[PDB]
Amino acid sequence: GPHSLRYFVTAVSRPGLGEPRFIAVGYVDDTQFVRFDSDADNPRFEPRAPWMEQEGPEYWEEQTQRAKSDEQWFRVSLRTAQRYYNQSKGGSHTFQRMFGCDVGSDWRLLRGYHQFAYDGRDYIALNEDLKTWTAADTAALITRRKWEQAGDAEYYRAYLEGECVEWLRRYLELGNETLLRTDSPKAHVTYHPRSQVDVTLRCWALGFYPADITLTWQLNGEDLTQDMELVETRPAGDGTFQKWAAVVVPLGKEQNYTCHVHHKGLPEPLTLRW
Amino acid sequence: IQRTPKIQVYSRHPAENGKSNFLNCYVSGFHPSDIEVDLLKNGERIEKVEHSDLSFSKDWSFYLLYYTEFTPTEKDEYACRVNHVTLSQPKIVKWDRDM
Amino acid sequence: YYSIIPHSI
Repeated sequence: GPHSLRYFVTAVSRPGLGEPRFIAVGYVDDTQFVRFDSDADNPRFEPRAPWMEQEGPEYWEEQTQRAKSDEQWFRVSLRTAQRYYNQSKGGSHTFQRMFGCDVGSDWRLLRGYHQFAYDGRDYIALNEDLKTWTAADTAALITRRKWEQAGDAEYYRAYLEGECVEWLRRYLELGNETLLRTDSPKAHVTYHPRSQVDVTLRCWALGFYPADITLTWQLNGEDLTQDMELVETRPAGDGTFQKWAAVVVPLGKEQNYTCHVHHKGLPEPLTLRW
Repeated sequence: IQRTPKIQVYSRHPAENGKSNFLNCYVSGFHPSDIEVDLLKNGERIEKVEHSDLSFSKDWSFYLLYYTEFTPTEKDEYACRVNHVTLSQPKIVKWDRDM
Repeated sequence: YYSIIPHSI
């Protein structure tokens, strides 16, 4: 099966309150496994999955140094963006980075990522070719020229093709017990009364891993979604996920509606009725 | 520039009275990152609440899970209270054992 | 494995 290593890094300026917030979290697939948090008691790169607790001090020390390096350059980047956009020094702004790698069953690289956002909007992204950049506006075009001239894509490509993939394999061995699992959804339809003409049918999917899932309602074979309510997939807190989808259906014709569930752990999809 | 949080309040396991469990408040899809989240028992702020490390989605919007260990009863009422720059006042979402 | 950015935007 395919797998992903991803880091999500957030810096937030807080003028008049002190130095920016800086937090980095790392995920293997849908499982978080590390963090660095500037606002912690003793900010340090540290495990957030039990199968990471056996890595030695050299791992945490080197990773801590790398996070602290980024903390410094995110501070600089926040100031530079403020200058690029000619913004007040008084307001709070956000700078985000996501990077990492997707690998296929053969565990070679399917896609490498290095992309950035300013105040929650695309700023600059390394393209799938790991050679060129997509700039989101003319400020980011300035960055693009600087990073092209500096040869940044080659630097990142070397990480993405080598280190990123090789450490992803190590993580997948360290967590072989829990990371390679597939928990199929336990699904059911629940009835609740609504109107006097209509009724709510809620299709539940529970306890599944990975998070990717498809829930759809259909009425006698075709499809329903333009008023079907569909909540975001949510963590249970125990490493599994939950989701539901509901339709309003007039009374007596509940039998007419089916919920369909698609998930990796389901050889064939589920068709469910109340 | 601004995204309002989606709020969901729910238990980790299906809820049985007298049995230990975890009460969750999942807040997602919001921007900027500052946000106030409390879990309430009968309207009162719960102290022993933990939360996940700030992370974000493909569209750069943030998500957080707040959670607390609880033993539900028939009479005890739980909710999540959220405030964010996008909300004119705190939003209180009640825990409903079924929705 | 975390990897750094080399400079500013």
